[PDB]
Amino acid sequence: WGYDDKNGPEQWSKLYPIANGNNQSPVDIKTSETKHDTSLKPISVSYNPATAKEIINVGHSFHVNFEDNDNRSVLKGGPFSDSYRLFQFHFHWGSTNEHGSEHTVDGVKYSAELHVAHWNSAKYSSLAEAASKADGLAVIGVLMKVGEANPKLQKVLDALQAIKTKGKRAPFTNFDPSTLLPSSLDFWTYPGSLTHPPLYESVTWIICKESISVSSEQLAQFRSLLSNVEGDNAVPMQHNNRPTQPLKGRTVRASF
Ligand SMILES: NS(=O)(=O)c1ccc(N2CCN(CC[C@@H]3OCCc4ccccc43)CC2)cc1
Ligand SMILES: [Zn+2]
Repeated sequence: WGYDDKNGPEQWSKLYPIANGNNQSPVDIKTSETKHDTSLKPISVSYNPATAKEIINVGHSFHVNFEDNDNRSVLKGGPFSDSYRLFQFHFHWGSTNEHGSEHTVDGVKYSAELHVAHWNSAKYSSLAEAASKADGLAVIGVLMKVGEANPKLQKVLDALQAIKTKGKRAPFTNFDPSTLLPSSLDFWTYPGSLTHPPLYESVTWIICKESISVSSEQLAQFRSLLSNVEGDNAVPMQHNNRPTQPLKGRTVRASF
């Protein structure tokens, strides 16, 4: 599976029939069709920078993984009774600045999207068990609008030179990803899925109303990462964004 013509999001249903399910992500948030929900608490993030572990080139993208053995790094509040434990963050981006986000707002595409992924450690023992469960994952999505260089991205961008090719990894320590989140934590939420295979309908999405910035040059650094293993012909990671999927009667709630 991948993002190419031959293995891309249009082909995914062949290997993963859930691709055409009823709770697929991402979606276009229509602001006129959302519903202010009264019982949504604010989002509380409390991350410990010592839980940052490793940055990895996975060939379609790159992941920053966290230690998830205890509750040092948690997401609380919003639509949740339970505490969710941080395990990874990553980005999606497009061929050019014109597209790149997975979620769209009133049909407007942003240049990139930040995902912060968490698992339900109140109800399940591991990521392995939580990952396939209706209530198992919580991902925060932040839309990234092309403009001014984002200095909080610097430590991430500075690490990419050590994981240029597929399978390469390095230590990535002493990092609190709440520093990447926008000042306002006003959000939308809907029940949904992983935006790539295995596409489990296990995700409660938290989509920030406020965007963060990224430069054209910072997006060039993402696209300068390589999908091939060391010594093969260089294949740039041009894009890794899935097109928006039908709501199929689901309701997007707003905190605001
Ligand atoms: N773009 S996104 O934010 O929707 C997003 C997409 C994919 C992920 N991945 C990590 C979590 N997923 C859990 C399933 C995983 O792979 C299958 C085997 C297996 C075994 C044991 C434990 C876990 C797993 C895998 C992909 C996370 C977030
Ligand atoms: Zn993602």
